[PDB]
This record gives sequence, C-alpha cells and structure tokens, in this order.
Amino acid sequence: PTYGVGHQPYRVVVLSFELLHAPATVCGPKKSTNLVKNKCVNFNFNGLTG
Amino acid sequence: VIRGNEVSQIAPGQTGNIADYNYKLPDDFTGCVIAWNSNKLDSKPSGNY
Amino acid sequence: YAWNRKRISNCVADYSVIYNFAPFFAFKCYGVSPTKLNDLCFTNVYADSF
Ligand SMILES: *[C@@H]1O[C@H](CO)[C@@H](O)[C@H](O)[C@H]1NC(C)=O
Repeated sequence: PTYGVGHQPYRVVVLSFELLHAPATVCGPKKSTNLVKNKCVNFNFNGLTG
Repeated sequence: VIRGNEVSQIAPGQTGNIADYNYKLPDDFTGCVIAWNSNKLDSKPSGNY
Repeated sequence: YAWNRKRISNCVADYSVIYNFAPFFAFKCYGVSPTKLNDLCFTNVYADSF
C-alpha cells in the first residue's frame, strides 16, 4: 500500500461477444411482439432493425 | 489482476509484457474492458506473492 | 522557469525500464508510439524535467 499510484493493483474483467455467428443464445431484456405479414413494418430480429 | 502500468496493454494491436507474453487480444476484438483499483482488496504490507 | 535539459546521446536507449523507474499512468506521445520505441532510432534525445 506504500507504493506509488502507477503501481497499484488493478482488477481487470474483459468481456468478449460473438455476433452474427449462430442462432442467438444470450439476449438482453426486451419484450417480444406478435408477427404480422404482408404489410411493411419496423421489424427487429435479434437486433437487426429495418 | 495486473498493475497500473499495463492497463493500456489490454487492447487490440499492442505489444509489451502482458500483451505479448501473458494475455494477447485479437485485432478484430468486439468487446469491453473493465478495470478498477484494488488496493483495499489485493494489497499487503508484507508484499503479495 | 528554469527547467533542466539533459542531452542523451552516444548510448543504447531501453524504454522498458521507464515504467519501473517512475509510477506514472500514461506514456503520452505525440509523434511516435510507445510500443515502437525499441525498434527504430533517432539522432539525439533531450530530457526536460520540471
Ligand atoms: C532512486 O535513487 C535512490 C538513491 O540511490 C535509491 O535509493 C532508490 O532506490 C532509487 N529508486 C528507484 C525507483 O530507482
């Protein structure tokens, strides 16, 4: 604890995400919505807006 | 757990000691790095080994 | 107002020992990169301390 400010311990957690690789397994908090067809809407498929 | 001098080495496209011999990150990294001080948790007056 | 300048020349400069000498955070540069300083080399070095 006597040592300098540049030599203090630092806990590091590194999060890595893989995307656009597989059907999604972990996803964030967002409620679902019933599907309609033959009408242009604002869709959202696992984070793909359009 | 690392020291304060090598927090900048945890990044894509960096060399050194931690970044080249211990923990190397890829160039196409898509993620987030969280680092915080732990002087009240991982420090001892007799030294840590 | 009376900053000291030291002319570093005629020697082999190792920049990996700077982190052990002083407990600083960032080796902030403007023309070069910190990780590439052991590969290429210069004519003269000037160290200004205050
Ligand atoms: C700085 O120099 C003093 C005097 O020789 C020495 O006792 C001390 O260990 C040195 N510190 C570092 C970090 O080199």
